[PDB]
Amino acid sequence: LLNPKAESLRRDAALKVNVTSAEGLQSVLETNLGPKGTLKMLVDGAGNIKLTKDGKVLLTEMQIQSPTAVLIARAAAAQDEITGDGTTTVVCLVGELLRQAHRFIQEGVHPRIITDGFEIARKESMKFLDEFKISKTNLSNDREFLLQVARSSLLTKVDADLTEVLTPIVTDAVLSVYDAQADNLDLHMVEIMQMQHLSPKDTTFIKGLVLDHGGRHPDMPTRVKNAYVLILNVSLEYEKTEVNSGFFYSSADQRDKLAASERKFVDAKLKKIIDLKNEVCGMDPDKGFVIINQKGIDPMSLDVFAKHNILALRRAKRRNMERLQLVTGGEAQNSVEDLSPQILGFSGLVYQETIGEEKFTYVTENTDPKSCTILIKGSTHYALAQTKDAVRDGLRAVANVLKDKNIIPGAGAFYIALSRYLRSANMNKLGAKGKTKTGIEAFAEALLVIPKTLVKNSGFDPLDVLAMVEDELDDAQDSDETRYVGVDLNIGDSCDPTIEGIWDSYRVLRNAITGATGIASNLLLCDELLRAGR
Amino acid sequence: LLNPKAESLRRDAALKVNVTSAEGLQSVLETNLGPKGTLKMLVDGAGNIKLTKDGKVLLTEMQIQSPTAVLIARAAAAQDEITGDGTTTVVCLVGELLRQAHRFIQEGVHPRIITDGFEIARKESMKFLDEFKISKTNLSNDREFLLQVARSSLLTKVDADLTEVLTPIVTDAVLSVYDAQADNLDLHMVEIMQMQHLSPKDTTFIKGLVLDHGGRHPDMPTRVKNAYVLILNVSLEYEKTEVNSGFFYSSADQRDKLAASERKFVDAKLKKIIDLKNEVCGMDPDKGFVIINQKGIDPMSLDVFAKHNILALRRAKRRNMERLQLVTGGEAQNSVEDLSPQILGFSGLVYQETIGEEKFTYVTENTDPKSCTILIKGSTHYALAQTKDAVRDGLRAVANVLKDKNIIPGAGAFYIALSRYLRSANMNKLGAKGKTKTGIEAFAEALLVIPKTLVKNSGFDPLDVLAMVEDELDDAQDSDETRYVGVDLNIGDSCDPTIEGIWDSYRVLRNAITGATGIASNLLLCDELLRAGR
Amino acid sequence: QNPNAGLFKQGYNSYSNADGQIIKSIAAIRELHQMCLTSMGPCGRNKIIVNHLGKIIITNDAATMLRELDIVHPAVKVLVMATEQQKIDMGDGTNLVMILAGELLNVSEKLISMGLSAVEIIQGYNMARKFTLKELDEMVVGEITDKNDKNELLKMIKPVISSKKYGSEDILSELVSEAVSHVLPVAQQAGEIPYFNVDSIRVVKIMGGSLSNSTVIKGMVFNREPEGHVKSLSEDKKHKVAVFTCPLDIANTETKGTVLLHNAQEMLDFSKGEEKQIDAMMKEIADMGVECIVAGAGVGELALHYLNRYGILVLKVPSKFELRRLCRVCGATPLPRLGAPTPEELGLVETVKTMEIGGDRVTVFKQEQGEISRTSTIILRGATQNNLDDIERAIDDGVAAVKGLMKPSGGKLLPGAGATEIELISRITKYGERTPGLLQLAIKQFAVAFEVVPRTLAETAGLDVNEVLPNLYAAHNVTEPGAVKTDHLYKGVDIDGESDEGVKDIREENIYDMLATKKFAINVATEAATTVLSIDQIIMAKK
Repeated sequence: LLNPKAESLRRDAALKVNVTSAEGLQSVLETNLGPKGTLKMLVDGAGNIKLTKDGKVLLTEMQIQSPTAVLIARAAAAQDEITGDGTTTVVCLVGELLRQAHRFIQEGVHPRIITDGFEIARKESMKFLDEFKISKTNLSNDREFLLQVARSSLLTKVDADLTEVLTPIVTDAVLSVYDAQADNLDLHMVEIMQMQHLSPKDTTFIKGLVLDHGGRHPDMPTRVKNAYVLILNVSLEYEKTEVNSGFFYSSADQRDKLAASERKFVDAKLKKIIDLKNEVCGMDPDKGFVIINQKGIDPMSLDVFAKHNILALRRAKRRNMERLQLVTGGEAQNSVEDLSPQILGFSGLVYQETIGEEKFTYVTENTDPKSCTILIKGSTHYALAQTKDAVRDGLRAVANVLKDKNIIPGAGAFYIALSRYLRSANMNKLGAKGKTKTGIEAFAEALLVIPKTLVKNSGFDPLDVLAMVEDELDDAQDSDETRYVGVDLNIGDSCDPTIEGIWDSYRVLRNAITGATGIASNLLLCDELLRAGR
Repeated sequence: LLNPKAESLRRDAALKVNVTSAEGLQSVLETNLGPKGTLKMLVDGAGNIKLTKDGKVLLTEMQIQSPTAVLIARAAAAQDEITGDGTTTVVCLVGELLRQAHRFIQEGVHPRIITDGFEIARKESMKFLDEFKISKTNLSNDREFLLQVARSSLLTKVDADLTEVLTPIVTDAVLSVYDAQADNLDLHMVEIMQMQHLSPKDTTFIKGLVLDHGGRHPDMPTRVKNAYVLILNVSLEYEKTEVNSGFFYSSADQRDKLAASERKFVDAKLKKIIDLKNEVCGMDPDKGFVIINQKGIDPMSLDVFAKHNILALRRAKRRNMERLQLVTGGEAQNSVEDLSPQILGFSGLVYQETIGEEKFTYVTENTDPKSCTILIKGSTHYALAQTKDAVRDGLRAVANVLKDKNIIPGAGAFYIALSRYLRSANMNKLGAKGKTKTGIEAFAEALLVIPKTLVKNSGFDPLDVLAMVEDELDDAQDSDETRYVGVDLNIGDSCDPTIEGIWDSYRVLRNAITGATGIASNLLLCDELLRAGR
Repeated sequence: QNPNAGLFKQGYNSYSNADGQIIKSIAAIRELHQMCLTSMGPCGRNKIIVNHLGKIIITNDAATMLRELDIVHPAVKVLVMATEQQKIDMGDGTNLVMILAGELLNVSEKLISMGLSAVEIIQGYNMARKFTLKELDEMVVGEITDKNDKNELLKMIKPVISSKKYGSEDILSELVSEAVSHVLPVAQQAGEIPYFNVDSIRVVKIMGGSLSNSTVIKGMVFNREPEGHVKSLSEDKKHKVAVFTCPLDIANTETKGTVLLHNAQEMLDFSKGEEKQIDAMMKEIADMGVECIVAGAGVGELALHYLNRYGILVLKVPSKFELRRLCRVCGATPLPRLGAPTPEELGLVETVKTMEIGGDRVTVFKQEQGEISRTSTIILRGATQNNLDDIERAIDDGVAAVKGLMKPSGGKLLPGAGATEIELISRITKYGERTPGLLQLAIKQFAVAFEVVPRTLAETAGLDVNEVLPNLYAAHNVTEPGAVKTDHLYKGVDIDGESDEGVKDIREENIYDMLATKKFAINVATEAATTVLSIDQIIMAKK
């Protein structure tokens, strides 16, 4: 049963390849899990080395011919768009679930019964999912609990020293953008900017917006406190005639007169701008005037604006002009003829942080900015790439906490309890089927991979901690009270995940159990592999 | 770390090879396990064919290069020296116990906890062994139950058609040599002799002793209802003078005179033998006289003995002459001069079965023979070897029932119950250790190999038949009573092993659990495999 | 670099059941099965066997072939020893047990590829074998009354000669049945004493002539010459014969008696001594009334000369096996010594003469209606010694076939030439539908396995296989107004030699096989077929 230029793997031989295909992808990603995970290198082929612990960036940068890992990577990409966290968690659940299933495949169990046992246990897992979850209050004074959610998304990908740096940055970034009510939150209002020349531990949060081009003149004020803002669209630099012409000077001084006469049209608008500062808080302290003007400005106007102590910006990004319009409040002024003091906005202290090569102007201390900025600092591109992965996944982690009022404790508390749940429930219930008991038991034993590999990457004996946690759960059930138990990676014993502050999102775990079950199910449904047309 | 001519397997890969080598022997010998198993054939290279399902008889005839299977072959050798049956069962228990431990070895569990968990489970197995065992009455009227023990022994080594033939033969063989009033029995009293040129279904039981050399003369009696037996050491054939002499005859008639004068010494003893028949019960009906005489008999005496209708045997084995002292009771007569009617013994029907190539003499129907004979018939050599292996294993299996008053129900009743017991006991007890739970659970799951193998050779679904037994055990446990459950290989459902008549010896299962645990533990205790001179 | 799994034993070769050895074992047996497919039947083929001693022979019988072939492979050795099991207890069925057990394995492969367990395959044949052996008891048509008539022997011997030597069937039937009737005594209602020994019929063959010149005589026939000057005895009945174990020469002393020579005077006395003593010994022996001396040992020169003057026929028989059968005829007994021919030790024979057979003269031993003989001899004549030797093998199997008629229900018969085969197939399918369970798959394949015998006879005869098969089915499948299907069960596989069409009735040519041979062949072949399926692995090791 063959034709030329074809390959076929049939009669359970495809199952041994597909399960091994999952064991190969699992062992690679088994190294990095939780805060004890590992760092990997990704070569794009252009010579740029990128170090990241995020499974989202890993699966996209690597090319795998194995079709089993392709479906895992494609399904994890859907999980990365929905959950945004726990990419490795999904892979570890799929691989181990196929390993426990492959042992029953060698026993002669049909894969449909194995997949049916996973779907029945998944429906019972969703019932325990709603029972085990903890309902968190909607109060926005919960920052203490947000400090626990932050450490969950931070400690994983960082040395834990950048955690204390990024903890006040991420937590203040979400609550500043989020108004107090139930409405929504916008992650686009938080800008992510990267800079060099300074250590990553000095990364700071920017309440306002950050920009590159500053006022160029030695005498311009560096620090201006509580100044009015002007958004100006008109070019203050030298202009030329729209039609071809020339300047013919009879005398040497006439050459400067013709140049001053052409700039007089721009100088006429320049006089109307400086009269606005003389009209409003010219000599008044704690008040100033700033020119964010979008188009270019010649050095002659920069010298005039410096004598007035006016900060003058030129060649500003078009997107930032609309963003600074909402942050500062001042409307965009196309023509100076319509310039009025009521159009001017208001901002707080504007101070230029000037390194050797570059100058940084800060818009911060705004009345109603409604836009934040996270400025990522690093000496090399390694710290800039690793921090950007922690910021993007850190903001989306807290974002799912305000959108979903339900939260679940982490540290394997959900996986160990549910595995013990299906073990004791299926024996008491016995309402599924006799042959389904294999699929249910394999699914319950496969979910132990996360708490086993989490402490395995920590170095502690997994058999010891899983025994102490199981004994503590049995002692908790004998005392007849609710006790949440989780693994402690630093000490190696058990602990309380609610006290330790380790929490897992509800939407992440809801799509992880349902997603990993659907991934491994479709892989067991493949009896034969076929390669044709090649 | 090496010197010339050395090979060493050091790390955990060494133990993986020893287990895998033991897993290879398991797959070979699991096919012949149970009455539904397969019959293996052996060839010594010289053209000898041997058909046996016994584990040791196979292992002793095969040469194994694998060092792990050699220890199993040495362990199976000690099982036959003690139990005599179940050598294949021990192999299936050792291999699967290593496979179930291999899963935990890959988890990083040290083999000491694995071996210590087997010893703790072995002690609990012995505690369950005393509670699960059944005490059988010493009464010898239990033949109805012995018919069930015979089937348990026979159905394994035969097609089940020879079972109905060998069941009355083996059962009558043990009880006939079994002494009354709870004494012991001697299996040496039952003689096993093979013959050719008849079908194996014609195998019959011989209550007395059978002799090879029969009386040669056409007028010898076919059957004698009752006869007086004479055991004689005196030669009845032509002899020579004790001192050197010669016969010089002038005529042919003188030569007959010298020949008759020399035979006259034998004829004088011949007249005392034939007159002794008329001396005691000569004219009495249902009386006869038989000559088993050891030394040769000339055809001249055979013609005289034929006229008297006396069966004359010659050239008898010296060992068989001593057996007739116990079977018949007649004393050995060294000299005819001292011959007396008190020396002769009494026997029942003696009939010579005449086959063209072979003549048979039956000493049967004796007052106190105290020796049996099993005559095995077959056309070929392998038909005699397979039946002889079933008789030797059948006589010892029934002998262990009378010697050991304790009995255990078969059909996996001890294996399935102990596997379910140890799993539920360790959870309620919890008196071993937390890490020992792996070794205890691995042993309980390793006890399922026998009931899964019996249905594997039968072809039935092992998962379906096991769930039906677990449902019956759970229903019997909830009903609060004692119900022994076993797997029915013919129908495929469960069965009561007490009603179906499938019984296993107590000594077989006592040394099997202890023997398989000690050997499998010693294999796990191996740290390094050293090879010298290879 | 590439490892190897499955072999841990001493670098040997052992096929696991997962590798499909049972399918491979059947394939190896299928090579031997095709050898017997061209053997069975009168249209079968002959195979030339070149011995390692430089002797070229040709024979139809496969049991002789298996003895000339060196059998090693274990799956083949089972049927070879099963063929020897067919060779004992009967003289026919050598090609029956080989083809039958070979096809039982052929149809077993279709069940193995289906996934049916080999144990469930063996269990299916064991249940179907008991259904067949029980039905064959009711499928019997006639039964031999053991009348021992010549015409009754022609009915049994005629089909036995077929499938071995064809065209000589009717000619050899009158020759074999005549010699058997001479050994068979006249008795009825006596089953206690067995009779009809195979060695009681001797077969001698001389080159020349044809089968038309072959005759049947009552007595033993010896190829040795009449050493004495008397070629033949008279026509007077009851001549006395003395069988001597001691050679004919001067008698010796039972103690020592070693001849020694010292001086030439003793040598002259040794010649005259042996001259007077032998003349005195041969005299007194001939004076006892014995006219024929059969010497089992050598005969001296002077001892032969003196018996020629007394008219004593001297015939030497060095073979002790022929002297034993000579005692059952003449009645004489061998004497270990010489010089005392006791008349009670002497026998009687009517005619001892020398006849020319095929151009060579041989001295025979015979009788006419007196001093009854338990041993007969068939004298065969033919031009080709090769084919004439194969005639002797067909007669010996015909004598063993008559030995198949005895007390253990041997007289029962069944129609042959595929007549019983096709009928038995429809009767087993009747058992298949009535027996519920998975056995239906094994029972039906058990009946299909019996289609090899009728297809074999049609294939070797040049007939069209596609045409003969439905003619066999349509003949045994009829619609009758009742439970018993009546007139004609006699439709067989027709071996024509003629032109036109169809099958024939067994009653026409009276060609059938006895029930004793067919019932024993099926039981052994099925047990041998279920035996091969019992071995899923073989292991060879150093003894």
